[PDB]
Amino acid sequence: MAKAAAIGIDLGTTYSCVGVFQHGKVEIIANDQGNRTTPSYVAFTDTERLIGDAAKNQVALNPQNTVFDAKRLIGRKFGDPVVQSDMKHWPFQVINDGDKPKVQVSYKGETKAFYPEEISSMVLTKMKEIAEAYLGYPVTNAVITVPAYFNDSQRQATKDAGVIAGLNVLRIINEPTAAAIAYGLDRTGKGERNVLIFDLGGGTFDVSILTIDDGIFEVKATAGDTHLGGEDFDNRLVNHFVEEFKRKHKKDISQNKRAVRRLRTACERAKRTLSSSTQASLEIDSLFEGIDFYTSITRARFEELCSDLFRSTLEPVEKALRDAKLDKAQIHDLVLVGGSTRIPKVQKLLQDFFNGRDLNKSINPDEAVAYGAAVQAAILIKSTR
Ligand SMILES: Nc1ncnc2c1nc(Cl)n2[C@@H]1O[C@H](CO)[C@@H](O)[C@H]1O
Repeated sequence: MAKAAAIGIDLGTTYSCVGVFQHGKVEIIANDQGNRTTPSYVAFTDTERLIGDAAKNQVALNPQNTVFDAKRLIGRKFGDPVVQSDMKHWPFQVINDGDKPKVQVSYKGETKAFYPEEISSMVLTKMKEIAEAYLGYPVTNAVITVPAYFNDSQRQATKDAGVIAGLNVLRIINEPTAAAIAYGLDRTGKGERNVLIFDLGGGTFDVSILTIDDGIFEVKATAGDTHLGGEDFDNRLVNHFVEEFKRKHKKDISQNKRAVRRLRTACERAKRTLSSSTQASLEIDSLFEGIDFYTSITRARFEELCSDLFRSTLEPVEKALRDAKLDKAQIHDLVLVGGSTRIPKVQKLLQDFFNGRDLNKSINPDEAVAYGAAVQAAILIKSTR
């Protein structure tokens, strides 16, 4: 029953996703708000601890006690140049506990400090409770995914987050391996198969080249930009609308934190509409000084605004091909991962770079990793009996 059940968890930098393989199919489990993905946010308030959508919804009112990006800190030393560089951009406090970073917050009126694995364990506990509410019984066995470039220290701290959360971690698998499992690319029989995973998320870009030889996976190359994602395209829309507001009303809104945040959430929503429509509308009542902001943007203008950012995604693809020592024609499959790969211009640029080749994109790109993890978790739990 519960002991024969296993879930797959995509523990992402900005969003997390949980799936279960039962009765021959994968089910991506919706949270209590009906969303198939949950923000990787933990808010500490005067009365409670919030996780997910509720934590993300109050980030404006409580920025110092809302933790996110814990995945950027997990398994790292305080002195690491990555940690020191990132700390300058977070509104929450990061402290040094014996060369290990801790996040310091105010919770129920008291100062508390948490290790990144403790923060990630709270997100994992939420994912476990989402699966438990869907199944009707507690599930404890899980497959958790990590980026392919995570070292042994980062993988061990992720397994520890899983232990703190009450999960029996069956295996820590690479995100591009889970994505290739989702598409059944390890079941093509005999012969080495070269797979390229194009992973464009909310805050990170990853390119992975895998070789699948008789079910055995091998990472040939990893390339990317740890500071490129969907939130950069949103900010390009924000800057455009701030300048458009200035041309129509002769008023600068950039300093008004509430006006910029409302504009940012609306731009994110409009960016998603531009993936299936050639135009999107912004309807913001009383944006600044009682002025309504009712405008529209074409997909063409959006593509112009992000043009340099979209084109920059092909340099790590070229870099991963050279590191892997493979030419384009040697890649058998192209897999899309991350919500931002839904952007039509991104798909067109990648397809043209691979000489008009078809892309694997039938599985919701923000769900493909949890999908494959859920498949692996089902196989692993069956072999355990
Ligand atoms: N339809 C979409 N068109 C464009 N971007 C999208 C879309 N859906 C999501 Cl999610 N994202 C973005 O993907 C990230 C999460 O994986 C977020 O940046 C989200 O906006």
